[PDB]
Amino acid sequence: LSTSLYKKAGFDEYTKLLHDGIQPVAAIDSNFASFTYTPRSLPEDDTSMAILSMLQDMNFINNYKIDCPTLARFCLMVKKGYRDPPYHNWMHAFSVSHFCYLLYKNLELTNYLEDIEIFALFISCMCHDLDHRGTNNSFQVASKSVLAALYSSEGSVMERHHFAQAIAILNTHGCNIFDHFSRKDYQRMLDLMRDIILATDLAHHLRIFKDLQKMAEVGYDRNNKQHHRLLLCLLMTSCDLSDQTKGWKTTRKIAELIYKEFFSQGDLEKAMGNRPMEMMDREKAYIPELQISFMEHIAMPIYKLLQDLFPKAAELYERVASNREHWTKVSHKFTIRGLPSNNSLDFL
Amino acid sequence: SLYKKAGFYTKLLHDGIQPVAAIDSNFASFTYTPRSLPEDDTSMAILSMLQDMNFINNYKIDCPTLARFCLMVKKGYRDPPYHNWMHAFSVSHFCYLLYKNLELTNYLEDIEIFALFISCMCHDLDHRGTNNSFQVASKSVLAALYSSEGSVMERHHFAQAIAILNTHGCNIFDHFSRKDYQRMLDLMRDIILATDLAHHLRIFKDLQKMAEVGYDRNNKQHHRLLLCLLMTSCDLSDQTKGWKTTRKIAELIYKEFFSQGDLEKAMGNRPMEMMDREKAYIPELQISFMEHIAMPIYKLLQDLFPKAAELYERVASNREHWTKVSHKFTIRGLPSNNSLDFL
Ligand SMILES: C[C@@H](c1ccc(C(F)(F)F)cc1)n1nc(CO)c2c(=O)[nH]c(=O)[nH]c21
Ligand SMILES: C[C@@H](c1ccc(C(F)(F)F)cc1)n1nc(CO)c2c(=O)[nH]c(=O)[nH]c21
Ligand SMILES: [Mg+2]
Ligand SMILES: [Mg+2]
Ligand SMILES: [Zn+2]
Ligand SMILES: [Zn+2]
Repeated sequence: LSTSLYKKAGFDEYTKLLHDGIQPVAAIDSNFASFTYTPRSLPEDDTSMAILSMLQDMNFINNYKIDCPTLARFCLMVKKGYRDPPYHNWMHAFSVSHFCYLLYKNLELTNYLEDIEIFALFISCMCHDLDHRGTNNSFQVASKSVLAALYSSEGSVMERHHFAQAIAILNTHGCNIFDHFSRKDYQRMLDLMRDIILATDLAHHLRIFKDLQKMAEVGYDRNNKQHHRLLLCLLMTSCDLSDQTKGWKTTRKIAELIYKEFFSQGDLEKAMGNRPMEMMDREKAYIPELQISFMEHIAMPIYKLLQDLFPKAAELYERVASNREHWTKVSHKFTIRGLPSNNSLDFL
Repeated sequence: SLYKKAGFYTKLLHDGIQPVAAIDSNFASFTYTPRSLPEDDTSMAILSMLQDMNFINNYKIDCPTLARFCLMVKKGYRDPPYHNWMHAFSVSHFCYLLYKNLELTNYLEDIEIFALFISCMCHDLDHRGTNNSFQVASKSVLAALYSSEGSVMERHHFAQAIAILNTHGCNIFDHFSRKDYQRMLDLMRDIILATDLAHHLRIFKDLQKMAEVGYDRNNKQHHRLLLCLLMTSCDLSDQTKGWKTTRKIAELIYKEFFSQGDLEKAMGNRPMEMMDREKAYIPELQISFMEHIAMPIYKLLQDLFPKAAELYERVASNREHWTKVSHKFTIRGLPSNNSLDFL
């Protein structure tokens, strides 16, 4: 059960981060603003600077007169706010935030959303899985956790906690990046962060799914407030599952990370005398079939809606579909349940 | 189903703050019926209650701003039979009664009691005389804005309260520190959202556990749960009054509910039985509502506060009165004149 222990580095580098100023994105990588960039390739120590670089390149620092030392401290607090499970760690939040930046650069989001909405989307991406324990919402309820005691009646247990952790960082002395905003705009930011983070609960996505389809059918209306809110939910889910839009090496490695995390939850449930979900049981789970189901029923419909709303997003949908075909190829040359004994899918 | 908004002061500035005994010698008693106060005297009574609980002095509230805030809240209610200003006023009066009769200061922080009172005033702002299910069914702008997150009307009531605070010269918390201003908004959000019966149903077991284990003032969750319980006890406080009050409030509630059912039928949808004047049997519905909803809230209050026993006994007595009078109420819906005086 030791593989279920995921530590926090601190409790709920700064001058060093701003010593040479904020780096222009092209200096980080000429491919930084491309859908072919793999943000998980960036060294972890360079991710805080890349966050500042993206906020600078999207002109949020200048447009909102964000204090750079406060932003640097906020970025470091958010990074330190993640534990170290195989998948739900800072590198996942960083990669999700990078995808938000890619949508801004490639889909020209400023023609669909308000500046404040795009800013909130990016901050929400950074914060959206804060303090994740490597377990799902059902586990919180089963383990009778403090998080389930605080939030289980309302659903979205972990997501309500991620939002609460994001707010606690803003409330930390020297970390409130938007404390200069008007009362109306500060409230708008908090409401946006709450809605966007809560949109990462798959149960929420499934409830609003028919409304997202209706919006894609009738066409996006930039004057429709509900369309802005539905679009932010869609974009957030697309950032959260963006590893599926990268190359085969990325989808293969992320299956390794997802199933190492899920199987550790399954082992922990068995230790507690409970029968875990099939996808979390290393003795029952058949990864290629589970991956094909996730891709066909959860990921591909999100990128299909994205393509329906933004023709320039067609390449993302095509890549997700291509990765699904690669998993179908794998299913005719993968004869094991769970992960291999060495916990590696490198042989694929 | 048409209920209007009156819009989009000197009398209050001159004599808005009165000693509560001058309003009525029984003003601070559980046997006072706040609906007996003339509507034109309610804003003065709100200021008088805030003065009597010493919030005006303790929080350095600007009295002209407070008078403007009270007037804005009063104009913020429409005129359906039940969900109007007199309901908000009577709910606010009950909060004042809990402060005066129970030892609230021994359970909650002054800021939380203050937020409870202001939330009582605002908790049904701009109510349309329809429930949350109706907002979704009618595909309203409120449902478009809030249905995906839950508690459509309650999120709207809180948004309306915030809009009043943001109105020129009505911000009663203007001088508060940034941290305290935010605490007030968070408390108002949590307390107003606690008025959705769906929320109460979801947290009942946790309220049932806090009372079983015993109230812990050092437990932040116990403060949150207690505020939810207190807010629902204020919302249903008409049930703690005399039989005449319970009977009149049934006339108001069902005239409003039946108007929603008539509207649903006009839209080609079948309303729930309780909103259908052709199906609803008021005594049976009220006995069920008192057994499942009202009585357990006051029983929890009695378990946490011994002085609250009379509240539960009155609710139980009113439920027994519905059973005894059911033999004389031989019809579904309401009589042609919408009155229950015949009982
Ligand atoms: C954590 C989960 C997940 C998060 C978030 C949402 C949404 F859409 F609701 F935001 C859905 C699902 N998740 N993330 C991945 C990474 O590709 C995978 C995966 O490969 N297989 C899964 O069974 N679940 C996965
Ligand atoms: C509006 C509704 C109601 C509001 C609020 C809450 C709570 F508890 F959640 F706050 C519960 C229920 N309500 N109010 C009354 C008046 O005493 C009655 C009634 O007598 N019969 C009903 O069926 N519903 C009634
Ligand atoms: Mg998450
Ligand atoms: Mg209400
Ligand atoms: Zn995530
Ligand atoms: Zn009410």
